Formats: sequence, structure tokens, C-alpha cells
Amino acid sequence: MVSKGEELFTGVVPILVELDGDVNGHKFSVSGEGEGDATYGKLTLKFICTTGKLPVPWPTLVTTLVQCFARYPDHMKQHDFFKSAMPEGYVQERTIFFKDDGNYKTRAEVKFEGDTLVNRIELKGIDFKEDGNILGHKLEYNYFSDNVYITADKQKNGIKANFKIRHNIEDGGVQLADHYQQNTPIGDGPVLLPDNHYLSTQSKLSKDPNEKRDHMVLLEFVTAAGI
Repeated sequence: MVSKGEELFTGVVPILVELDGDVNGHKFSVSGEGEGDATYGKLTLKFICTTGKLPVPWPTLVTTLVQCFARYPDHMKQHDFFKSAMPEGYVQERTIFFKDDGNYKTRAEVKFEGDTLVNRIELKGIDFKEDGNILGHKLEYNYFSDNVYITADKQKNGIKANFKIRHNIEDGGVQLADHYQQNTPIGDGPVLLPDNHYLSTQSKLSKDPNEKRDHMVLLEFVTAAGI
């Protein structure tokens, strides 16, 4: 049959993202709006810095700013933890270590508020170098394809993942961002604990030519594989 959580993602779902961030004492907020079509693993989102100029590079916030919109192929529907936790949602926590630089720690709640899928995030960044690639804005407005390997955490009744993001550096070379992730359901209801698999993601970053605020337009495709 069609899972309860799965039925909530059959059409185009509107998305709201809210982030409050603090990086080396530099406080900022981001609001995002768009839509998710999980049948096609498709996300279209636009993000606005509501406090003015973003004090970090936009590409460093992409993983933080809704894996419930991944396309799980038919043979893999049983492994979709993210949709199975809905509508009550899940807590998504990360540490992101920027090699030779500081770290982000993030706590988010991903859940339905009526028809809207909400990602509400707190971000804390510490130990960044003022002349580093992040606070120095040396990352290209760019993003690579990747595979995120997802594994069950039965003890916490959720999942974990660790992956590397590579951010192109303007001179040359790559800035590594080491992600450690844990997701736990918010509700007491049953959820799907998946077999080992991975999410294949491609991301295109762009600008709205009519937008004067510091912003990022994100087009993303996410597909489950590996079984």
C-alpha cells in the first residue's frame, strides 16, 4: 500500500525555511520559500538574508537550508525514513568541520505546518579565521554533485550520515566541509529504519536578476540509490 507519510508528498508541496545563525559572533537570519516535488526529487527554493549581507558564503549553507523530498525508487520505498516521520517530522542535527577553519553546529526541525513543509534551523559557528575561505568569502558561487551515505541508528530510532562537501576556492583548490548528521523522529509513531543506501544530489546555484537583497536561488535533484 502507500505509506501515510508517503501520501503527504504525492504532489507539489510548498516549503518554508527559517534559519537563525551566529558565526564568530556575526548574527544573521535567512528565510526561504519554494516547492518540493518528491516524485521527481526536485526542489526549487529561494533564500533571502533578512538581516542584510550574509557574513558567510551562500554555498556553505546549502546542506543546512529537506531530504524528505528525495525520490526513492519503487524498490526502495521501504528505506525512506524521512517521509515515514511525517507529518510530526524529525530533528536533523549536524556538525560541519571546515578543514583548516571553523565548524557549524546545526539543529533543525523538519515537519508539516498545515500544507507547508517547514525547516526551522538554529546554526552556531565558532573558531573561523577572519582571513579564511569562509569569513574571507573566497568560495565560488558553485556546488558539486555528491552521494550521501545513509545508515540506520536503531538505538535512537533514526538515521545518521557522514559525507564530505567540497567548495571550490577562487584561487584554486577545494575547501572541505566534513558533515556528521543525525536525524531522530519528533513523534512517538513508527518510522522506517533503512538499510544502508545513499542519496545522489545535484545542486545548481543562481541569482534572481530582479532581487537586490543578498539571496540564493537553489535548484536541486535528490535520488535514492545503492540497493
